[PDB]
Amino acid sequence: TRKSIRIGPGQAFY
Amino acid sequence: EVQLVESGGEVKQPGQSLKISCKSSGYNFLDSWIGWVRQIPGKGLEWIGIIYPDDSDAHYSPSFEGQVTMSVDKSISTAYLQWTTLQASDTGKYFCTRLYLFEGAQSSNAFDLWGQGTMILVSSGTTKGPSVFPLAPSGTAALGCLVKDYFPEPVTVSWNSGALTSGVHTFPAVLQSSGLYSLSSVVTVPSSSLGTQTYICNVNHKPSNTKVDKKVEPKS
Amino acid sequence: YLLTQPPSVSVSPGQTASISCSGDKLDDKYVSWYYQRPGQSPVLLMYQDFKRPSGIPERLSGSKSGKTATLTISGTQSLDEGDYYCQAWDASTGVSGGGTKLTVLFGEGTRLTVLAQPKAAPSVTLFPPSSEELQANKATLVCLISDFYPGAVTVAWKADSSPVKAGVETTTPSKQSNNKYAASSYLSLTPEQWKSHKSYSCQVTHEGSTVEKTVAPT
Repeated sequence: TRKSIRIGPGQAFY
Repeated sequence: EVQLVESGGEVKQPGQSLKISCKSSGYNFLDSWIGWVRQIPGKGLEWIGIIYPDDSDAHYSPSFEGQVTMSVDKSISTAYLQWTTLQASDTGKYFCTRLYLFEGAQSSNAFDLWGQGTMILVSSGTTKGPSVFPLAPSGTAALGCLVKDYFPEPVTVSWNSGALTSGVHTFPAVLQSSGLYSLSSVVTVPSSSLGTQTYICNVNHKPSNTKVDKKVEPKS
Repeated sequence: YLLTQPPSVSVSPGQTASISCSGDKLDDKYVSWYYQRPGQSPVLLMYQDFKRPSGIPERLSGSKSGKTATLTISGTQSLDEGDYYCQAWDASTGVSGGGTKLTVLFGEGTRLTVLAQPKAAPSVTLFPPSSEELQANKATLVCLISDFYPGAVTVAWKADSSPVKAGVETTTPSKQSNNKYAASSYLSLTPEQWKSHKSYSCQVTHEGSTVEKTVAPT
């Protein structure tokens, strides 16, 4: 969660 | 405070290795990703890679993968980028940054924190004191000093020992193709007070401990 | 893809500058904007298309239509001069798998010029090789361009009449303790080259106009 990176709207990471 | 603090500026040779440091403080060093951006000054910003200090998952820019290596050392909360072998392109101002998780409603990310930047000059030029040439004159006249072929920066130029501070324009220096520098420093003076006042420029270049005094005489 | 930005932008004081940013994916990627003063470090201005980070004034605003994102600054001031960079990302799982690849792209940037004074014309002081340098088997032409507003100049050297583009080094402009601009240019030659040509000239071109100076061997 504290690692995630949101590129943009709708795409989510980690 | 919240700040990243970085190692000082280095002058390295092509083919020398290199490792620079970014110490972090004010937050949890492992929970926020760390970044490395380059400033090829006059040119753009150039992203290099990210790493998560907790596990060291990285993402290298496809232009540094293979020529650069990112690591972290948690006990001293310090992030590292290192070269095994430098090259003139590897020149530039290296900034490390911190990627922030903006836990907004719909979340997003960005770099709110930045190191002061470490400056890296990659070149073979030797430390070397400038040669010095009057730029002679011919209501106001311009005389000045040509300060040629020195490495690295900076020289410091004053005039008449420090008596003459008015009219003096000391231009930035070029990097000529040799890999050496030249700047000029012109004073603008009255014509009439030319045979009268004496005009001497002083050019200190600490790197080579070189001081030069040059009287600028009108030509004819 | 890549982020494109106007290499430079001009707004008269107190007025509105728009700075654009074009990318092939920005139709669906959060943009962020950064500030940088010469010598100083990059400052976050804007993130997630429009979100001002704390401490950043309401007069700065951020929008994005299509594959184009815009930084808008109203109420512009000398204090706003510097460079501004759009950034965004890019992912891609490998087709062989092996995870998801992340990339941070930056625009090349926009020097914002705030037109604080009237358009002025370059002072050009061109110097010839000195006796000393000539006696030292070197020769250097010194074009001093000072006092131009705003702050752009193409420079050029005539070897007699034709351009010469060998041995030329110019400096990217710099402000002065007066607040106009200043750069230098140099031509290296041999004491031969100098001696034989009838003249050499420094050719400054500022804001849709040109001005040259000239020298010949004593």
